[PDB]
Amino acid sequence: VAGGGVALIRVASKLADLRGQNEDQNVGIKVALRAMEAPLRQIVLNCGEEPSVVANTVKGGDGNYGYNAATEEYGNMIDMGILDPTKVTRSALQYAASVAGLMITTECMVTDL
Amino acid sequence: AAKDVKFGNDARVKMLRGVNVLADAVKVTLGPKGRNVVLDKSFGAPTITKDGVSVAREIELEDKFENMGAQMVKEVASKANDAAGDGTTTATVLAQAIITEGLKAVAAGMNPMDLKRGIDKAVTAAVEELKALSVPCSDSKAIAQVGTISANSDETVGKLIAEAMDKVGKEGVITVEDGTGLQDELDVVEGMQFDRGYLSPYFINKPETGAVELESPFILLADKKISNIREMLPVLEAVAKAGKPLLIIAEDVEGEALATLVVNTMRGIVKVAAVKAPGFGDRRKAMLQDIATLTGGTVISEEIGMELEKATLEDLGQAKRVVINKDTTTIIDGVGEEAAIQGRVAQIRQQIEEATSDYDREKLQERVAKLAGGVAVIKVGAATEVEMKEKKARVEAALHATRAAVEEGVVAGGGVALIRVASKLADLRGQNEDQNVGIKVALRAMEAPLRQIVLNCGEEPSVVANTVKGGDGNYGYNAATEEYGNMIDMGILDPTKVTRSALQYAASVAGLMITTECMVTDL
Amino acid sequence: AAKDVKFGNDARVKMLRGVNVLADAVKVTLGPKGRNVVLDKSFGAPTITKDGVSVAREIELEDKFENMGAQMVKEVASKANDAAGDGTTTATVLAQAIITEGLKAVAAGMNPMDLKRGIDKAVTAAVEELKALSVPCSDSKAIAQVGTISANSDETVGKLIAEAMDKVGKEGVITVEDGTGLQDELDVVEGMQFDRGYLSPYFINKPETGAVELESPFILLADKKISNIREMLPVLEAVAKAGKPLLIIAEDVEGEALATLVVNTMRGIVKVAAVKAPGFGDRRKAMLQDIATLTGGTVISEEIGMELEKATLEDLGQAKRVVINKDTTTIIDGVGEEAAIQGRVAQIRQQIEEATSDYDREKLQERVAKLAGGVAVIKVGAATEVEMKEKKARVEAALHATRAAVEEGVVAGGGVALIRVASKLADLRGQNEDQNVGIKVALRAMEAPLRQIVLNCGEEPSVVANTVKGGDGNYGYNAATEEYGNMIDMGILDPTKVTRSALQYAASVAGLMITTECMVTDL
Repeated sequence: VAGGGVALIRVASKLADLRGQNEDQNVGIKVALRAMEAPLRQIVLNCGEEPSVVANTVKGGDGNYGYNAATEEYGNMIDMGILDPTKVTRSALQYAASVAGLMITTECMVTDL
Repeated sequence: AAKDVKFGNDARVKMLRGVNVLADAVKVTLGPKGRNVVLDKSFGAPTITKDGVSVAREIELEDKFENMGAQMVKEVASKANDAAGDGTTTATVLAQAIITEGLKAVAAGMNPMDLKRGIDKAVTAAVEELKALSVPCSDSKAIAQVGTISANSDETVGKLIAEAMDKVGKEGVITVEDGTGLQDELDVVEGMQFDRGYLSPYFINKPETGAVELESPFILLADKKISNIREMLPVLEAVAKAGKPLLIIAEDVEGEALATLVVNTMRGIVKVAAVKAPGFGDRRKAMLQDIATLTGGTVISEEIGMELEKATLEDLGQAKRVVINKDTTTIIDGVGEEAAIQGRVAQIRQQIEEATSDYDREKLQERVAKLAGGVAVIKVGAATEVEMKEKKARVEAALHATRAAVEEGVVAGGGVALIRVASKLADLRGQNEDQNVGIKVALRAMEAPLRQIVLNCGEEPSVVANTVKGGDGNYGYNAATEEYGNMIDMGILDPTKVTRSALQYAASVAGLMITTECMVTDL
Repeated sequence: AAKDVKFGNDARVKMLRGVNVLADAVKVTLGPKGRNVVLDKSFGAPTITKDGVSVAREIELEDKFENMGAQMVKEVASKANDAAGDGTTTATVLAQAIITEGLKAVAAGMNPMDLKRGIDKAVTAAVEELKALSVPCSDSKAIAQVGTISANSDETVGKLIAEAMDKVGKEGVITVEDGTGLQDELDVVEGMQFDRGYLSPYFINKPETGAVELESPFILLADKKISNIREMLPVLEAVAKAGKPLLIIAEDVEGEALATLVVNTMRGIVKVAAVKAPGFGDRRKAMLQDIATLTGGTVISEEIGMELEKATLEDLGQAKRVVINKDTTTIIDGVGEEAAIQGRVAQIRQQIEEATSDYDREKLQERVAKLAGGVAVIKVGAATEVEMKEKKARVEAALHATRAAVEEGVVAGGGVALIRVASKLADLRGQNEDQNVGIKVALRAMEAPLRQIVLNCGEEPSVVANTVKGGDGNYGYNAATEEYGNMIDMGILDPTKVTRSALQYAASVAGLMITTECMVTDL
């Protein structure tokens, strides 16, 4: 899939109408879709560029349109050879959501004095 | 003590800390969504305010060095408000910005003198750019538009200003007074104004604005230098008997016995203010005459053998009111003799006709302009004393904003003009790389005001700044409505003079501070 | 200075702590089952009280920041009592509630400005709701019912109020004095009242109520601004010779020499009080005339060449008694000339007939109303001096409660009206989510008073509140009898004006405090 974090951004945009059983579930859905932009934003931030501007521009186009952080030029991620195995992207997302889900609910904590 | 002395980076971190406290306290009030600041008072309940100038006035730090940093920025930034009637908080925000990044570069090993040359260059060009971006404000339509904008969109205040300015000239002297009822009043009166402020700041009267008002004062004109009270006591006694305040216009009042007593002693018994006579040399004498005839009083000159010891009340002139400030004295209603005043104006008018040089003619007509010009008095009327007092404040504010506007124009407000001119100067360079980072330091600092304003809005300042910069002309962000658009059309603007003064003064201290290697203070 | 400066959440926790001390101390006294509070006195034995206003007056904290928080809420909440004659403790309880939850949201990252907008909206709608829930109190039957209710169900007090109001109008000036025996007395007397309080709080006389009473004082009318004692000494001497106190009604008294001596010096030698002349502009002069004729004295105007230096006793007016407070002066029995007073009233009556505008007519008749209106004096009689003094207090209280009632109606007391209007506003929303939590913050805060009241009853506040909210109309909980029912029928009500003022002022400080980013105080 397109690298540079664009695959997850395209996926997130396709899920804009996804809803759950209640408002709290809807917030959870939004939390996840928002986190899906984080990878592209951090890549840009590490470049010394502005995350929101680049994110906004990538979301503006579609398909394999993305930001090439090496050359700091927009273009077709596939044509520029910036690809990620679908397997690593999928795994990164599932393990992140898995541990995040666990953490979320902590009623009480117990530890050694 | 014995002193404590600091050098280089040590003195650097100290000043930066003192500046950050001052700037951080003051800048919270910036913008339409500015936050409040609570200033404790021993006098009673704390004061909740959004007036950045009031906050700054209260800032004093414990550490002697840090306090020096804060007092430096406070002194220069205050000059902006004095000059353009506004600009102090923006000056502080900019100063903090230039100083923060300047010192970082200095600490990175860059040459302080170069960095300052760069900062200075960027400011020179930027001021040129602001001048270009400015929109003139001359016609009465414009004058009124600016006036109402300043009076929070009050069509009546704009009208008042425009009317007063039309009836007395755009550069004429206009005062604002309490109304006698519901209707506003405007009347040109026999008066004058000269660039001479109070000799002692301790002369400040009820007007919290840093001025002094004197109702029906006795004007004392003496071209002598009064250093001792002895030869003036008789006059003071007579004035005291009249219960009326006194205005002393002398060559100069020395703080030996006169200014000493006049201040330290007259803290309630009498109301006495002192100012220097206008001009110097022979002109000083001539002008005093103009003032004398205008107020109907006579000047005491040792040349003629005049003795202040014998100065009776009839020698003293009088005016309905007199307002003195940091660097100006305005005689609002001289009790002079109409014909006498007209006689002098004519006498000087003749002198101008028989002048033998440009310099003579110029100064001669500047004098007739003062006498023959008069003062336009605005009387703010309203339905209730509260409304009247509130509107009056608005008129005073709008009047200053407008005068500044007629002088140098108007520019996109909301911190947009500064971020605009900065986006243009992206290719500016200097004699060398240090000078270059100096230039960049200033340019980035020019974005501080808008970013602060957007910060108080709970919005992302780097996003709005990025957007405003990408635009062109007077296109900016309206923090009031929180929408982008044409700042001028949206009626969001500042007199080009305040934005200019703010930037220049801010760069001034920032430069001095960046090129300071040693600080000395008591232990 | 050297100052101590705090920003954001640091200043937040500080103010919250100062507010919690003040509110928790004062709120223990809330409701029929309110607890006592012991206030130490160096003067002797401690005072045991349930008067929340007295407790608040004693609250000062050691920490400069926390004390700022407490003094802020105290200042605003006190305005409620001043405005509606009650509401201070409720104002404090509400303020604490809004501030507590508001700051939590702020600390949670919500936008302070939005939160305040939300709070402000809920209060606007809520006040509308209270206005709707209100029951008018105009007919003498109603006036008496409210009066007795306020006088702890004393039919006689209600009668007195209703009688006085009927004999002088519902918005007429009514005073309460000691009786001459067993029977109550009521007599309208030549008098007047204007909205002008004492210039210096240090003028407070024996009346612990924060007022000043002057028996047979000499009224001094001068439209000049008296800043120095010099030109007034002769008068003061003459007044002193008379042994009678003095009331100075001038344009304004400046704290240079006059107000300085009048207070700092006259701490026992004489009884002098000073207040500003009513109105401004030309009206200020006219009104002074009314007061002059009313008291039989003459006004000293520089315009006419009047000199205070020559102001003899015959120029001074006189009245049987004068009562001045924070923002009002009441001339109880002017020694004026009946015919003269009638002459003026007629003269002004004529002016009204020949008025050329609504504004002129309005103000003109406001003046005749004052002169032709008079003062209704209630003389509280009883069997014993103790009873007389106790009943008198009740009459004074009931009088204020009733006046507030005629002005804006009455609503379910016991903290039920606020919890009522709140239950209605459950669907209210704003421009955004922050604004929404702002709205919720206010609505939840509206339950604080009732919950406190029920807390002091040893009952479960969340159960009672839940029940009262589930009901409708004036259905609530009677904490006296500890049973539910119709508050109005149970005679448990508050003037809609106090509930309104309490909520508005409470939301005012809560808003300011929630949008405060920096606090400055001396180290």
